Amino acid sequence: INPSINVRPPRGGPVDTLVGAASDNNLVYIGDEHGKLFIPKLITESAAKLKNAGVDHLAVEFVKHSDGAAFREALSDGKSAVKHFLEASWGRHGDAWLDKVSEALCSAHRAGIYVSGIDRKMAIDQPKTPMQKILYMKKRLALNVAWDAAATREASAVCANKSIVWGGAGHFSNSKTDGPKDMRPGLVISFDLTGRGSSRINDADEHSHIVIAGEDN
Ligand SMILES: [Cl-]
Ligand SMILES: [Cl-]
Ligand SMILES: [Cl-]
Ligand SMILES: [Cl-]
Ligand SMILES: [K+]
Repeated sequence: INPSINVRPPRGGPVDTLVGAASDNNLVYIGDEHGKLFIPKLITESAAKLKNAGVDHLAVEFVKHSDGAAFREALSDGKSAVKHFLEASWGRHGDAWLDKVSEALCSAHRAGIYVSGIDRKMAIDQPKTPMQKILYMKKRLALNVAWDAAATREASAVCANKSIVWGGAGHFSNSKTDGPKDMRPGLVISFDLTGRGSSRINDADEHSHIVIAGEDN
């Protein structure tokens, strides 16, 4: 694997593992499972420690890069403003989850982390047939190159030491060797919400480097 991706065996707890992964890498990808409360809660609890570890930038799928100005206004108005701003595109995945996502963005912001958007508009119909489901995901993954360009631009705009990119885990598959396709090499995190396993290095597949054990809703 790319020597810039440093894979350290998880340091116990969920917070300790995430901070340790950011401490060991200039770029970490958090593979989101939309609707799962554990992931945004984890980021909220890690915000201050991540900042201290050198994380100055958090680039998120939930905001379109083109809406940066409007989002920064919401981020200052507070959690309630961020939720209303994200609802149009992201409320579909649950009120509680959208609330926790908003809390995580706010907690990162007030911890001194620059929060910016990576997403780009792209309309696709709901997939019903087997082939539509496949084409839909392939089309979505075509945005990786643009997600990466937006995350790069905004990291540089604030001279970030380390950055985290937070987006749908499907975009970070087959990332073991060189990180996500059409994106910069980085440590990719996935989540095991079965409550069985523990945080670990991923050996089942090459869709992430480490798996953080969490709780399902
Ligand atoms: Cl844009
Ligand atoms: Cl608040
Ligand atoms: Cl089609
Ligand atoms: Cl997706
Ligand atoms: K890559």
